Amino acid sequence: QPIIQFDAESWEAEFTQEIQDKAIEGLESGSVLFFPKLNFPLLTEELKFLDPTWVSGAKNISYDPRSATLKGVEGKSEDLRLLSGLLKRYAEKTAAFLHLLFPFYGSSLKIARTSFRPVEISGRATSARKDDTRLHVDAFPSSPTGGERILRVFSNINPQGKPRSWRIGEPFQNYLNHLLPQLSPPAPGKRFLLYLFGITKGYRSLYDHYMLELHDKGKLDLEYQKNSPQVAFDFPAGSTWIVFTDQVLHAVDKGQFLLEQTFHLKVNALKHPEKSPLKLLETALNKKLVSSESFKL
Ligand SMILES: [Cl-]
Ligand SMILES: [Co+2]
Repeated sequence: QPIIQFDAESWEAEFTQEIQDKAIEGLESGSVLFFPKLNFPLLTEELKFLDPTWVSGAKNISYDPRSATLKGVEGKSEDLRLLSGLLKRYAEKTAAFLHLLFPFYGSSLKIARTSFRPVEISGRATSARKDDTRLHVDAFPSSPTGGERILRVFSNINPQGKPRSWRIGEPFQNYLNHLLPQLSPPAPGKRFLLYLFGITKGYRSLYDHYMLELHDKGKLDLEYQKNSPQVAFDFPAGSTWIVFTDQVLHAVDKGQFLLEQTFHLKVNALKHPEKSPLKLLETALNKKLVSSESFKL
């Protein structure tokens, strides 16, 4: 069940336990949780930001709710204030929503960066590794996770009713298996140099190395990209969806105007830690893949 549909239409309403169970079981099983009627409205003063020209240097404007810092956009103070207010509101509403929906995670949900993506996808072209029209799990070379989960909330806020077209691939375990023969260890000492040189924020654990390998090699495997099991789904304007994007194989084909909020979650906070990419990889390679892993007995 690659996509599980939910009826909630409000960012603040509570959920029954039955729905909460459906959500956490589906999320940890690698399904997309889809809320077709959960729209994120914009203020009239914010409608002018539905314009790709606000991006100045990147493809995404980003906000850190922890430090209240806005990046990727230039402009006058009042416009940066309004744009910060938009992404701050998305951070607050998605954070509240996740705490209503996933009480099992308690305070282990750690907010990370917000993004606003106003560039139309179909006009994109880049290196194969960054080509997000290729199925992948998320792994960022500059930002290792140390095994923590990448949990994202997405909202399509296109004002012309245009959907956001995704493809959703096969289960992580199948992906990992398919690509395993292609995986290779890192060159001795290399990850330490990337850390020493500031190329990576923190140290790239073995887990992060292998997720990058999956990410990259998977994107370069053209036969896999063409022939592997995958479903195409259009997320309508005014909808929201929630995904462990380090686990759900995904790709975007077209669309414009997306709000996205990233959260991090430690593996030990999961209901079924054994379903995590970390544990699956540690089982497949029979080794500990993150060095400061808490030790248990
Ligand atoms: Cl529901
Ligand atoms: Co992605």
